[PDB]
Amino acid sequence: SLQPPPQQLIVQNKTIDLPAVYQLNGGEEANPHAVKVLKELLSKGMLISIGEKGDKSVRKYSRQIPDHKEGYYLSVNEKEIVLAGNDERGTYYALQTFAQLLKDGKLPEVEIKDYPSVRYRGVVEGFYGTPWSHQARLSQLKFYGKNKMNTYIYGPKDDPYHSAPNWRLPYPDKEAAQLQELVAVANENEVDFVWAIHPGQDIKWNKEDRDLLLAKFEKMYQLGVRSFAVFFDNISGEGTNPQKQAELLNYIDEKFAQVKPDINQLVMCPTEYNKSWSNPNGNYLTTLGDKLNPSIQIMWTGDRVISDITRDGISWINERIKRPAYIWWNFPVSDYVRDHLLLGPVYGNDTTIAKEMSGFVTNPMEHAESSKIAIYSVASYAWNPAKYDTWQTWKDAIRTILPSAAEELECFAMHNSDLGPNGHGYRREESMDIQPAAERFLKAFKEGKNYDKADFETLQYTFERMKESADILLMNTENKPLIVEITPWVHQFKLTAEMGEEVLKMVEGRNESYFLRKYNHVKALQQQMFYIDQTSNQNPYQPGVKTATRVIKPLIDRTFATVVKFFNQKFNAHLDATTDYMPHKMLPLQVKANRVLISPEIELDAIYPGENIQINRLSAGLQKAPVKFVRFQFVLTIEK
Amino acid sequence: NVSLQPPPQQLIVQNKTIDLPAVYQLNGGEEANPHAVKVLKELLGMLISIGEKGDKSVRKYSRQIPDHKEGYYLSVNEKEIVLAGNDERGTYYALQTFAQLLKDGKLPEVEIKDYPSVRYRGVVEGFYGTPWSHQARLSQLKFYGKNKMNTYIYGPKDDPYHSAPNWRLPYPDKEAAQLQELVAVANENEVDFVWAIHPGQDIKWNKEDRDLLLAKFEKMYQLGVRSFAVFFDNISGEGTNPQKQAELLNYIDEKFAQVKPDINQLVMCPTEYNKSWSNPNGNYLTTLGDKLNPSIQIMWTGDRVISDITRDGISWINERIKRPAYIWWNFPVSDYVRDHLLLGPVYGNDTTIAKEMSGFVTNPMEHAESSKIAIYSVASYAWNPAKYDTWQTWKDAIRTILPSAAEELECFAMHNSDLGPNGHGYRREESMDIQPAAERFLKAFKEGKNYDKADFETLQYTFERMKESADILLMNTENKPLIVEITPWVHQFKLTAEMGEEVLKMVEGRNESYFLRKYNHVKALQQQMFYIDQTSNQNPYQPGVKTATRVIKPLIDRTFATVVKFFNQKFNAHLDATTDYMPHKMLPLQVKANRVLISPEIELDAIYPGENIQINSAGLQKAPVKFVQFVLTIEK
Ligand SMILES: CC1=N[C@H]2[C@@H](O1)O[C@](F)(CO)[C@@H](O)[C@@H]2O
Ligand SMILES: CC1=N[C@H]2[C@@H](O1)O[C@](F)(CO)[C@@H](O)[C@@H]2O
Ligand SMILES: [Ca+2]
Ligand SMILES: [Ca+2]
Ligand code: NA
Ligand code: NA
Repeated sequence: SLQPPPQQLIVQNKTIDLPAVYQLNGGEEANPHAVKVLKELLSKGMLISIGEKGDKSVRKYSRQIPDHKEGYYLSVNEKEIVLAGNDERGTYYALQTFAQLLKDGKLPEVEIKDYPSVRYRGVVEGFYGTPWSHQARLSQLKFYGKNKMNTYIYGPKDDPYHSAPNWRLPYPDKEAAQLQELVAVANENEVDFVWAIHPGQDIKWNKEDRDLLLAKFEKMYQLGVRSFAVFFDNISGEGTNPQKQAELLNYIDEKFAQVKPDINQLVMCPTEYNKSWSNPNGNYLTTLGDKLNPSIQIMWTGDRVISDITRDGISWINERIKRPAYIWWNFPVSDYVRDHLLLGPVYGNDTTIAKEMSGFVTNPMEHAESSKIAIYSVASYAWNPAKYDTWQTWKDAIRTILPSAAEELECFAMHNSDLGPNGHGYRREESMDIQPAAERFLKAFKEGKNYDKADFETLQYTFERMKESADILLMNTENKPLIVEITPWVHQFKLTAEMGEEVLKMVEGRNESYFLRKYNHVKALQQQMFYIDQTSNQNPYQPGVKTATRVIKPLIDRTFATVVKFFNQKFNAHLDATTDYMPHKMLPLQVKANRVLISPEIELDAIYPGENIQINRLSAGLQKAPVKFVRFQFVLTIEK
Repeated sequence: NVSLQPPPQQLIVQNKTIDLPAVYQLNGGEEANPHAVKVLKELLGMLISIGEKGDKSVRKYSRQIPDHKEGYYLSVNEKEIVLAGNDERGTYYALQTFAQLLKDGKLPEVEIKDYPSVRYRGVVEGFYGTPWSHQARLSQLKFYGKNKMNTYIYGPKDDPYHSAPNWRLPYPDKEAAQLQELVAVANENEVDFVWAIHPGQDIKWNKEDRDLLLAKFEKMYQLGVRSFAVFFDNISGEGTNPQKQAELLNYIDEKFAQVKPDINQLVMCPTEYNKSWSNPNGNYLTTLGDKLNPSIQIMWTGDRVISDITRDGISWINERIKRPAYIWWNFPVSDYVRDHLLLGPVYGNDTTIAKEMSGFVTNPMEHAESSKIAIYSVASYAWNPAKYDTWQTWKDAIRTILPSAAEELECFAMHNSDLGPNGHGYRREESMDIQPAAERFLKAFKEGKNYDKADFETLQYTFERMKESADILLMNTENKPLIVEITPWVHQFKLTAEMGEEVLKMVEGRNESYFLRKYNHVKALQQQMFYIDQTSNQNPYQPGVKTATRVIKPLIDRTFATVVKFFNQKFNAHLDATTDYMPHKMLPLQVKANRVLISPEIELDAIYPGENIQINSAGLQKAPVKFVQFVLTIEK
């Protein structure tokens, strides 16, 4: 099992032992990064040959080495091992494949000829929210090397030295030193560190700003950076002028990229960066495609801000930019649904269009470890799209990331995949396995027919498995940083499962007293879920923690409200059928941070000092006046 | 169909009820104890007569009023309501009883003659650890009033203005204003605020220290304090001299208590304060008995530091001190088992010995609201010991403290009662309901015999109820302070119940794969419990959080170990059967704060700077350490 799967693989069905005595051939001339991996894997003998084509070590294998950048030939048989790159990166990649072949001190007899289908592959740290930590970025870069991703584009929107206004200023010493270590680690792992700049919100089209931009790039070059990007995404005003962006990019190309001895990628992200944002008959994209120097890459997110790449979609862009688009794929980025983790499989992208793209990069979540699921899958897709297997690669990623609890992580991920409704209109599948038992159960229950015991048991099994998975994940110490990222969702996922269990016990409801016990327990679990949703992940945009939102929570919520109705009809009672706990009383009320709002007479659960009120455009300042009751969008802000 | 706590000495009911009056004439309002009138006026033509023996208002009932301090006569019929105390406190107690009779604007037709069997009843806040907050104390004093406790002895061991060396120093302004408020609220609820001082560890038997002590009592008098105590418990050296203690207390009596216009209680706690800590062949207790002025109370905790009061036990002390002991009952105090909550019923004290005690106070937990279970029960016991009903009063206390979730709190409380092993040798029953089903299930299961299905189901129902109770208590907003206190134990108790369920699924078992899932879930739940035990309640003495320790956890653990053993035999496997999570490898290792020890080679889960090693010492100068009583201290 190899990720990414190689272009060609012949397995012979013999085992070889990794040699106890071995003779290394080419160690002094091969890529030192590759040699390093080899010597770490190891400990007159069997010949091992390592090198790039043209090296004496492997020259005789020239006809086996694919004539492709980053290509390699790998061979293991009873007499020798060959590890031969088309180029230095190819040799390194041969080693990353070799490392996966190796199991319990043993190797299969194999022959591999391999190379990437897409030239640039990797990650753009390009989101809004808390930028990745230094430690997370160091862990990312080694993960990229392992999965043959050759590109990391550094551009966190909330880094003030990447965007406005402090893009003009050189990083302070501490950050500068850390960026320098990132570049060293990137180089060692055969990843191009691409430093991007995002200057467009306040850029002036004059000599001063032009010189300041170049001076900043020069400071980055001194730190070791050899690839560069200028991003004009999500800005307004003069900085959106395509003639001027092209001129600036061409000036960078001619005065910097064609002036330093060793600059690699020069990349730009347009302002009209997906089809829906492209002004019809407006010539923004035709100006870039026509004026931009042919070596400069142009990024593109597809037909929408968030979209999967189609053949019709990529033909539409390429005809305009006159070159193959450099894909900026907006998944698993969650910076517009920050209360959701997006841990499902990578899918939706046409697997036959590798020739139509210059690069394919993924914009990930602010949760770095959790993003490795999709990242590993994108690595797989971009290297060998023709053999890309969505579900197997998802499972492979999970087993790679958390071998000691892969099935528990699979369980958690399967039910934390969808985005919920959103302004981008982008959705993913979730909980599809149990979705037929769910829909069957609910249809039968609601209308008045008997449900199938099997479906009920299926639901029971799932909640049971959810609780097992949550508790095992919380205490897993194999990848602590991943567990730190996901813990709030994990707690919420567990409460979801327990709630499911108690609602199911209500459905059976042996008797009146047992029913009420179950009902009160459920009310308490709803309160607990509210508490997590108000105290975890309290960001300004989508605060809180949602989980299992597509199929499971709605099923539990609907079953609860239905069985409560049935109890009230039967026992002539008046139990509260509401499913989301709300401390305040009044369309449902909502609490977001220090706001209390009616979904587009309120009595708060206490006296708070008020700040202001907004109603639709009406507003009034409250000036800290004590408030418990309010009586007339509809939003109250309070000091909380 | 009336529940009264404490239960009155005498009660006659009629099985007729009368409505509380819309229009009523009040007689005696201006002359009765204002504290009682206020209660009556808040609780609100038909005659209502309120007053003390001697008032014109209660003249008709003078012979019905018991001739006891704090006694009262209370009567309700269709014609009139009578609330007549032998004295001012009595009238107030009449009202506290009246308040409980009142239900939904309705009163039962009743006649009550009542009085306490023990003169002084209440609480000594006399433990080590975090003193009760000011808000907690305000709540307590109000609770004492409702339950006819007339004594609050203030003596937190870790108040530096109470014990050494700063007993000599007057309270700073902030604290003094707080104590002043505590005294006002005490006075309003008919509680004697008794300020104690703990000077004996460094007292000098000279004029300088005697005057500083008297000067401190004078400052407390200016704050409104009118009852006083000197404690000599848990000290060594010259301060343990009984002649000098007696002389000092007598000086306080003669120059201060007998000189002020209105001082009430003067109380001392001896150095020999329980039989085990006394020398039968020494002169200490006989010197106090002979020399101490007869109005001075002497405290006693029983046969041991922690003990219940017996007839033989109190006889032994009374004969030596020449007066009835003022009991200092060491329950529910948990300052020596700080990882446990003690929420069980009050029991074990002889109910026939009221005449042999001048007082009975409870030394509670540092958890003030949680202590109200025992405090309510002590109030009931001390007022009417003849009628003291252990379990009904426990139930009554819980329903009083947490009416919105009484059954849930009962469940939590019944399994959080015992102290576990300790140096004081004091234990309490716990989980007695399910104990026989547990014991049978385990004996059967261990020896390869079939267990009763009913016992298995009893255990399942228990775990299920524990989970309902835990989640409901966590979210309860009726008594937020109680919930704050118990929350870490509530989390640990939920974990316990989940672990039990999963272990029982292992016993049902089904197939290999399902068993393994259950087993892995159990390991995860053990680690979670360890995390709570290492992160919550990290005090220097008994850090962490233990719950359901006497019966429920041992059962879960022993069942886990057994079923793993059988799985290993059946499948030729080597699953780990150990029942507490331990991250360091080695007899169980233990982790307490930054200490790693072998229960009376070690590989830690990481490199740590080492502090020292103790075996039964060598400092480690912060050297990096991963491999090494037997206690390793590290930096954490
Ligand atoms: C090219 C592009 N820039 C924005 C935009 O897409 O949407 C996002 F990708 C998703 O919100 C955002 O993270 C990114 O910074
Ligand atoms: C009279 C007495 N003083 C100590 C002793 O008993 O034990 C305790 F009551 C329990 O350890 C302690 O709280 C108290 O301060
Ligand atoms: Ca070479
Ligand atoms: Ca009077
Ligand atoms: Na103090
Ligand atoms: Na409290």
